[PDB]
Amino acid sequence: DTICIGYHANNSTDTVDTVLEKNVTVTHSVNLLEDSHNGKLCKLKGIAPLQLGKCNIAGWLLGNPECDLLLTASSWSYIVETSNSENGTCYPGDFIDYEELREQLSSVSSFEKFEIFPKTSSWPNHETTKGVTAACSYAGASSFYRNLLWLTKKGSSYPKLSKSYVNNKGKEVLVLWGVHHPPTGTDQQSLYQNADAYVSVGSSKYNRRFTPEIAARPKVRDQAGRMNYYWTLLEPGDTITFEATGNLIAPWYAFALNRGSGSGIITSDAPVHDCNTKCQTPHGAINSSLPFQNIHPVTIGECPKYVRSTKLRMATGLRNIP
Amino acid sequence: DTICIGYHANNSTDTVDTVLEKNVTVTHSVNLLEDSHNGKLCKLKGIAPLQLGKCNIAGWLLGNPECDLLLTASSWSYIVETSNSENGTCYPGDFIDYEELREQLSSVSSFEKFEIFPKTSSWPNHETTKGVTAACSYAGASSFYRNLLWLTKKGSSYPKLSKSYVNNKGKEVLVLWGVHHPPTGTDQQSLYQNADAYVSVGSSKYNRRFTPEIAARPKVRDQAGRMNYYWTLLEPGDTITFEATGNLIAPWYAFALNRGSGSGIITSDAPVHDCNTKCQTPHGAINSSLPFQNIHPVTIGECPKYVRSTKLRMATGLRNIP
Amino acid sequence: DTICIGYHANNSTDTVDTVLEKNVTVTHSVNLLEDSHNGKLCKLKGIAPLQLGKCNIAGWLLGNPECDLLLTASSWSYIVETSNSENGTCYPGDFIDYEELREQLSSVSSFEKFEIFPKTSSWPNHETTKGVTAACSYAGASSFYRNLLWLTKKGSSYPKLSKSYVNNKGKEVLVLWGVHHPPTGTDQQSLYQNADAYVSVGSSKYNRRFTPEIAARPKVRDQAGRMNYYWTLLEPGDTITFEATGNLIAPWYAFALNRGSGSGIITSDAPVHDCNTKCQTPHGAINSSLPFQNIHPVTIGECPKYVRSTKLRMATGLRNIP
Amino acid sequence: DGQQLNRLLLEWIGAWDPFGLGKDAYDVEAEAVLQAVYETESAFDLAMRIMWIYVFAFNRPIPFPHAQKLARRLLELKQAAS
Amino acid sequence: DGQQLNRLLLEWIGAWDPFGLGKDAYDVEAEAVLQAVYETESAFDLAMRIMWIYVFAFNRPIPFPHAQKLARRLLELKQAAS
Amino acid sequence: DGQQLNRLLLEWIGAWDPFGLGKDAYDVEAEAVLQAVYETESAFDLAMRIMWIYVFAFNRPIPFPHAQKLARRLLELKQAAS
Amino acid sequence: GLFGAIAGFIEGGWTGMIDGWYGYHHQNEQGSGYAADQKSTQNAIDGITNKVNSVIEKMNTQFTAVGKEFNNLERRIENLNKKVDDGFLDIWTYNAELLVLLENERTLDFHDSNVRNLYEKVKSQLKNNAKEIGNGCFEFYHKCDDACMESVRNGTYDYPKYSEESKLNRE
Amino acid sequence: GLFGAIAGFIEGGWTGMIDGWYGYHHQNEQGSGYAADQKSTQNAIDGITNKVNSVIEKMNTQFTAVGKEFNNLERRIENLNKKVDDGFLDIWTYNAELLVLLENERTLDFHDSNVRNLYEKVKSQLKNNAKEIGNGCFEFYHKCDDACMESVRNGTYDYPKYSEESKLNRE
Amino acid sequence: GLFGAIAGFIEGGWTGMIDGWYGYHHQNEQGSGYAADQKSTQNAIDGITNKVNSVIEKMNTQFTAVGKEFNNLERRIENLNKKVDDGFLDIWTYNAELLVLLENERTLDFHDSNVRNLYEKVKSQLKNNAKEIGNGCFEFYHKCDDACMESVRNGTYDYPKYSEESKLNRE
Ligand SMILES: *[C@@H]1O[C@H](CO)[C@@H](O[C@@H]2O[C@H](CO)[C@@H](O[C@@H]3O[C@H](CO)[C@@H](O)[C@H](O[C@H]4O[C@H](CO)[C@@H](O)[C@H](O)[C@@H]4O)[C@@H]3O)[C@H](O)[C@H]2NC(C)=O)[C@H](O)[C@H]1NC(C)=O
Ligand SMILES: *[C@@H]1O[C@H](CO)[C@@H](O[C@@H]2O[C@H](CO)[C@@H](O[C@@H]3O[C@H](CO)[C@@H](O)[C@H](O[C@H]4O[C@H](CO)[C@@H](O)[C@H](O)[C@@H]4O)[C@@H]3O)[C@H](O)[C@H]2NC(C)=O)[C@H](O)[C@H]1NC(C)=O
Ligand SMILES: *[C@@H]1O[C@H](CO)[C@@H](O[C@@H]2O[C@H](CO)[C@@H](O[C@@H]3O[C@H](CO)[C@@H](O)[C@H](O[C@H]4O[C@H](CO)[C@@H](O)[C@H](O)[C@@H]4O)[C@@H]3O)[C@H](O)[C@H]2NC(C)=O)[C@H](O)[C@H]1NC(C)=O
Ligand SMILES: *[C@@H]1O[C@H](CO)[C@@H](O)[C@H](O)[C@H]1NC(C)=O
Ligand SMILES: *[C@@H]1O[C@H](CO)[C@@H](O)[C@H](O)[C@H]1NC(C)=O
Ligand SMILES: *[C@@H]1O[C@H](CO)[C@@H](O)[C@H](O)[C@H]1NC(C)=O
Repeated sequence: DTICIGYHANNSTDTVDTVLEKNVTVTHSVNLLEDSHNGKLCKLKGIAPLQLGKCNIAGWLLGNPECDLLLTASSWSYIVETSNSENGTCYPGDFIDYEELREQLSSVSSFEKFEIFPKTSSWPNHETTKGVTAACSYAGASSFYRNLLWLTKKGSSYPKLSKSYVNNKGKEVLVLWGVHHPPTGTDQQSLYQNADAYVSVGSSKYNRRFTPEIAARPKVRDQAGRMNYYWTLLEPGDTITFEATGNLIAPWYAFALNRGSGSGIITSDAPVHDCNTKCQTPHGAINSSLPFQNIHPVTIGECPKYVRSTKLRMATGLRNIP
Repeated sequence: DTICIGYHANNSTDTVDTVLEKNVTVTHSVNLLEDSHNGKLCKLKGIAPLQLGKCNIAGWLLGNPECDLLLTASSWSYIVETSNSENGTCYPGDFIDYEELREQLSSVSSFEKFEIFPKTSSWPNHETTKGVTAACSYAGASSFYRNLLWLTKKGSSYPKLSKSYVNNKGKEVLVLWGVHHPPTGTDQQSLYQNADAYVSVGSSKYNRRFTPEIAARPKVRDQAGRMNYYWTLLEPGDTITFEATGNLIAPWYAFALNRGSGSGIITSDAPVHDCNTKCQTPHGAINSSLPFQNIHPVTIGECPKYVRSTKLRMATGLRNIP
Repeated sequence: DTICIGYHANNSTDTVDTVLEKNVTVTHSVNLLEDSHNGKLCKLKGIAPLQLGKCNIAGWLLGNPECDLLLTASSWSYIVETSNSENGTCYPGDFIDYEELREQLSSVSSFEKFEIFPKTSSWPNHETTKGVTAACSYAGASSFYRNLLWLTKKGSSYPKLSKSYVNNKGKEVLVLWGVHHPPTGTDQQSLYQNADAYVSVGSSKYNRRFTPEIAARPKVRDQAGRMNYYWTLLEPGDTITFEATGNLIAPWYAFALNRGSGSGIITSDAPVHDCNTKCQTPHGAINSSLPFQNIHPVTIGECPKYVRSTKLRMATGLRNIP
Repeated sequence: DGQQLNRLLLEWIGAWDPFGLGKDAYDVEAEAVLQAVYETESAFDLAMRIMWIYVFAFNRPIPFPHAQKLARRLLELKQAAS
Repeated sequence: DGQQLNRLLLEWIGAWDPFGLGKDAYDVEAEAVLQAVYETESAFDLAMRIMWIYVFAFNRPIPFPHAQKLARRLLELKQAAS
Repeated sequence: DGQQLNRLLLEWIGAWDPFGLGKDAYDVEAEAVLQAVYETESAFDLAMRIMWIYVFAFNRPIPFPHAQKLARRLLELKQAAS
Repeated sequence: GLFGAIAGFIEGGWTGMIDGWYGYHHQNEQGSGYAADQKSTQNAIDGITNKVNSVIEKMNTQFTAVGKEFNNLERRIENLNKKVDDGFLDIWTYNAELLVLLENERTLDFHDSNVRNLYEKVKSQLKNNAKEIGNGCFEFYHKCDDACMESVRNGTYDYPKYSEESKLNRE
Repeated sequence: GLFGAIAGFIEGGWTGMIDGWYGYHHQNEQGSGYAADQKSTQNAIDGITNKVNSVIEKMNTQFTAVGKEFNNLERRIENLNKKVDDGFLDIWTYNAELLVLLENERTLDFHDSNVRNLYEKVKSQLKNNAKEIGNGCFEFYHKCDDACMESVRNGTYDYPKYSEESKLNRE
Repeated sequence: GLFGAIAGFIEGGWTGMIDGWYGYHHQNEQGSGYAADQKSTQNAIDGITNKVNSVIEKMNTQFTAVGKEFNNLERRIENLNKKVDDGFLDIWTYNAELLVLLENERTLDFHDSNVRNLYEKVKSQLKNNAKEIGNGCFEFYHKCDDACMESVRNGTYDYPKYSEESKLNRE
């Protein structure tokens, strides 16, 4: 009679690497590396992302006429730019501190747009209707940004304007405006009458004065002129004051911002779909409890640690020897 | 007769974690994680810290009248701001490159303040005594910064001034000054007479020209005007030259800086006490030779590595089995 | 009769450290830490480095007259500054965004210099020959940068100039220019005639307007005046337009840039030699397949990981017991 | 059929409730256990899958024998309907 | 009493001077050893505390038997006054 | 002499070609093997050097016995000329 | 490999023993069969699960991390940013691949240890009442029916009882 | 647990042996008592102290590290800064908690090893002059007074001397 | 030290055995000599090479990394940069010095294990056909010429053949 000691083996083909040998077959193991995704863009916390499409952040917030789909947008879980987000500033010029603005936005989860200076009642002494350009066509007509108002001379005069806004929305307000720089002195006169015009803007934190830089530059979208775009976050209770004797592209709509965490801007050409996920990447969503992923370093939500590895399988059972 | 092999056990209750099991009782162990502090702010190298109290760095260096306790300060081991360090610039305006200045200061261990341009003898053609404001009251009277001198028109004229300083102190000198921007043209005239005034400042490294930006802004501390504050580090042997036809708030006292390492600015509401330590954090000092601490990531001196852990006990003895 | 089991020993003196004991003698081991270098600066991919010698990057690109050896330079594997690279801007002033420019250059492996605005034919209405200074002497004569052209008044007039360049080189072009700031109004008149002069420069991306800041500053290299230097990368197909009524130091030569990776600027006083290496550091080259090195944290090419260690020897054989 | 067997197996997995979270807190983990069930006939392999499933989701080790008990009921039930 | 016993035990700990630093270089470590002394009666536990005390402070391993010798003198002395 | 012995030993090392890279791809590693050859008389020590030489250069483990075969030829040859 | 048992003196596993990691094969007059050791297996599993949880829980699930944008004059900060990202990534990749490698060695060795200790557990219980073949097998010098077997698995085998009987047959 | 000795074939420790980590319990006609093995203990300690010093000394005491401030237009650099700080912290926390965990396993196993080697050290010295009970105990087949005991602890026990005497009693 | 063999029950190495890491010393009537065990050695080497490759290949050769320059108003970013560099360096230095330390322990223990397993490999083959001296030596109870030796090294030693012959001499 006899008794023997022994250990389990099975038909398992799982292999793992160890420090002394590679490609070792074991009886059980666990994969620690998620390497699969669903190729779509999904909701998070059940909120759909904002797909900007052909517009970019600048084009969105100014209301480039090419961006009318975005006019109704108010909450999103994150923001998606694509390879074709080319509609931004349609009138050529610099958008000042643009990268910082995007950063601010990476932590805004929703907002309420509102009419800061109603076109019809705020500007009784200035022209509000000739401020369109072939540079911002829409339906083949000269048109303009939906969130800004281009003021020009009435008859043959541009009197000094002074307009202030007090923030009673209970949260930060994003205010955008522009400063126009005609290419010639005679053009300056045609639009604003005054050669020595300036724009001054002030609140508790922002305080800047701008003057027109008139000069010939190469034409961009047919325009030898330029327009600069500026923005500020008006703190609760704060006031913003605009003063100008010309060249001001005044705010029309502004944005009361709701802050969140875990929001962000991603760039992806993957289709948005109605699925829901806890972790989103630019290639597609991940539905995983694995500690690691090698899908993408950019993630929104709660995700596995990104690593370059192609394989992380930890043996749990023993060397498999049938 | 018999002989047995065995191992020590005792009444030790110390437990440690291992990779195969948690809460294992062992016969001896060492804690590697300091998690206790003395709740006070102490000296380092026997030098007491500088407690700024209600002032902040800006308020200190300009000599906000609310900061007179700091007037006598010259060496410190580190600098302490509190939750109430609100006395900074009492005349509203921007302090230019303020965060950088704080960074410079984080490596200054001591200084000698001195009278760069003596009020009584440097400015024979200008008014030095009307440059006070209700914005910087002190004892209910209009007053002003102790380290700056507000020059104004004498009778009805502000002649062009030109004043230079040569650095013979053998070390870097911190020079501060301001540029004033009245809210109206008529106010400009009242103070400085000249509508077209400017301020120009130059040394080997710094070179800037400023002109007044006159405009209405919301009132801050009763003031619709603004004042900008500037600073520079004047290198050894270098000269600084001020030129102005108005609007200059001239240096009065400046600072010859002694550099050290291991200094810093911390923010803490913990009481300063007369104890001495090798390692200071914003919660209190640590007197430890342990390699780790979980007390605070901000430290001055020589400290254990901060980690988020609540427990790091390394077994030294064996599994305890009585 | 008898049979015994045993293990190898030899006369090896190699020691290694283990976690339980130090200085353990083993029968075989491998060093993982390269700690030796050849003390010379070498070629990479067979391309010699650019040794700037007494000039620095600024001095090189402007063509400080002290830098004529560099005039013929066109490709390099990396760039070497020494402890004596002091010849930069010989006319005192600020080189704007200089650190960024160096960064751009850290990824340029070669270039073709060319005559953007030929001195002899581009400027028929302006003086090109009186623009020399004792501040940039060369052979004891007033001289000037080789890559820039100092324009001045012809007879007693400086008419408005307007000059544009279109980029047809198929790659980025580095364009440099300057803006001059005389110390006095009368000096301004002597050189440029016009008191109210300006310089305006524009392309698709760069757009700036400069005006002269006339004021007395301490003399530097005999000069109370100042000159500012500017640069831009003109993208393919883009145009750059200069306009001025004075004070412009115009581009003469510019650089079509060839990008590479793995290039860089190092500072070293080690002699350049004709050897070839795969890994270069500021102390000397490393010819190694070891994973680590403790020679220097700055490296060009493919290098071992820098670590502070003095010893990393991994035992391979066993404890040596003869 | 599976439609009914699937609904029951899922109800049970939730009801197991190893962490006192309520039957509805384990819906994700339950599907993973169901899936794993159709992939084997050995109570031991399955007992191993479950414990792993729940350790990733919850960072908490389930007693082996407790897990082992659940697996036995499920494979008995799989065979009982098949 | 402790006042006198405390002063002597401290003088000695400094005098032990394992690293040739002078008796006054070990004042911090000496208090830690004194404290540890009143916490035990086993020479072995105490020998272990000391070595640890000195390893953290100085990053240097004291020979076990050398440490063990110091502990024996101190516990003999603690009992001798108590 | 070495001049001729050096050229031959080097030709061979390249020809060994453990990774199918051509004889000329191993010039650096071959010198390292040549150097190592003049430093020992034990085939085993040398077999160890080679394998290490090639593992650093190529991140690939050479079969021990294959390496061991090369070393035997080289030490036989070193002695044969000396 | 460290303890000489798995793929050592016990050359192979039992594709046939499906209820546990370690166990017994018994042959007497009354019949054969396979039996896993719950205690050995139960201990190994609590152990391995804990090894794995410690590894997973130490890993911060990664919360939102997205790119930053920089303008064409922010090339230095842009590179600093990239240096940060890549450096942390070299590290997490390195610790992770290396950790798994090292831990896999330890896990497998852990199993070798469990088996060996089980063999020697049995060996010390039986003593001279059996001989060691040397392949994880013991031959009895007495009849050991299924009742006797059970005592052996669950640890309570009685040596004195059979020491006499076994002493006769053996010599 | 790896070597089967601590909490294995020697089921329990001796709350009674206070002068060392490993040792002996002896019973003869002349009296009992407990005795620690200095060499075994001395070796284990130099070992563990070194394990601990290597861990501590590798740790740069942290010299001054304080926050930076950034303005409301330096939000990107501000976040870059925070990303740096937290990332290094995830890492130092992770290496540290994990290192201690792994090292604790090794330390305890180190002790198991020391004990086992001590048992088998004694076992190989005595041989057939005693039998193994199987619980860290040996029974002598001859009278071993306290003099004999000492030889055993300090390694110099003489087998031939008692091999005859022991041979008679045993059979 | 863990397995008790190297610098343990086999007190010393053989400066004389130059063809391998582990092996045999044999003495019979027909002559002595030293013989390395290729299989034991071959296995240890593939193992150690792999341990070393995994360590090296995990290490990104360092591609171009050069300093950045910052102006006298970029002191914060300058310090951020330096904080990044030094932090990664503390880490790579720390992992590296510590990794080698830990791995060296494991490598040496690996060798101890290989030797012990070799001893016990032989021990289980011979059984009572020889006695254990206790110093890595076995004494035969029968004549074992060089032919017999070879069978032992390469694993095929025949016990039954000599079991009778050995049984007579031994008793
Ligand atoms: C929204 O984004 C879309 C693209 O994503 C953008 O559409 C583009 O409009 C521009 C601007 O007019 C088009 O550019 C022109 O293309 C034609 C033919 O291809 C050229 O002839 C034009 O250049 C001529 O004139 C230039 C100026 O003087 C000269 O420099 C040049 O040499 C030529 O003479 C000009 O390049 C562009 O083709 C479209 N693209 C598409 C695909 O529609 C649209 O403008 C954006 N809308 C807004 C309002 O933001
Ligand atoms: C040193 O710091 C202290 C605080 O730490 C600071 O004390 C503050 O002084 C200010 C400035 O005058 C006080 O603010 C006022 O509070 C009263 C009543 O609470 C308000 O009526 C005032 O606002 C009126 O006027 C404003 C301007 O037109 C209007 O906008 C507003 O709607 C009101 O009509 C004003 O807010 C503040 O209360 C104190 N705080 C304390 C606790 O003392 C002191 O000024 C600093 N000193 C210096 C010189 O740096
Ligand atoms: C190329 O780089 C070299 C150095 O690497 C540089 O050479 C330097 O030229 C300067 C500028 O003229 C020299 O500086 C002078 O030195 C003399 C005597 O040492 C001083 O008298 C001069 O200062 C006087 O005038 C100053 C201005 O008013 C006063 O402030 C001062 O107090 C004195 O009165 C002045 O400092 C310098 O010595 C040399 N160095 C060497 C070693 O050659 C050269 O200029 C660079 N060339 C170019 C064109 O880039
Ligand atoms: C692992 O070995 C298997 C066969 O057992 C083979 O299919 C596979 O390609 C091997 N992998 C590597 C990379 O060695
Ligand atoms: C460790 O077990 C002890 C009792 O032995 C208990 O007091 C303590 O709460 C346990 N800790 C944990 C978190 O398991
Ligand atoms: C290692 O010991 C050797 C002598 O065996 C000695 O030369 C060397 O200095 C020792 N190193 C250290 C730092 O202990």
